[PDB]
Amino acid sequence: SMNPPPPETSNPNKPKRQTNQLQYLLRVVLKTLWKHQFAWPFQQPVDAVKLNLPDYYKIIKTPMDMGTIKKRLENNYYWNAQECIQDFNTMFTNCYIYNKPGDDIVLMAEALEKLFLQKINELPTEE
Ligand SMILES: COc1ccc2c(c1)C(c1ccc(Cl)cc1)=N[C@@H](CC(=O)N1CCC(N(C)C)CC1)c1nnc(C)n1-2
Repeated sequence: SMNPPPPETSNPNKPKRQTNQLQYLLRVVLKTLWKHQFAWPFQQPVDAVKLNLPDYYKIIKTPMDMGTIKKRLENNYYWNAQECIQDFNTMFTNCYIYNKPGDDIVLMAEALEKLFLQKINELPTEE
């Protein structure tokens, strides 16, 4: 029933880059999803205490959210685009694992995921 520490957004030991693909993930992909009418449940870690979800972190062992992704992109946490794409996919999958088909929160995740897929289809070739 308590909240865990949030995912890591800072680790000096971890080697970093700023590739053209990572810049597209911030300027196009994250920005498009963040401004959407359905973004709000996904803009910060799940607060299992205030939402009264005492089983959330029993079921979900790899939590992820767009607040964490935004910080990772803005503070240059990643080496490559695949690491960041994996974080978005983990966020959607967690929502579908915890909830039921047709729930409001699932419809919201599906709308954001459709846009994610349309933008990643045009990921530029790495320069
Ligand atoms: C800050 O508010 C949040 C954050 C994360 C959420 C949720 C809400 C919203 C939420 C629900 C409806 C609408 Cl319209 C919008 C959101 N859902 C939660 C899930 C949720 O509360 N329950 C209600 C109680 C249920 N019993 C235990 C069976 C489980 C599902 C959630 N799941 N992933 C994320 C992200 N989320």
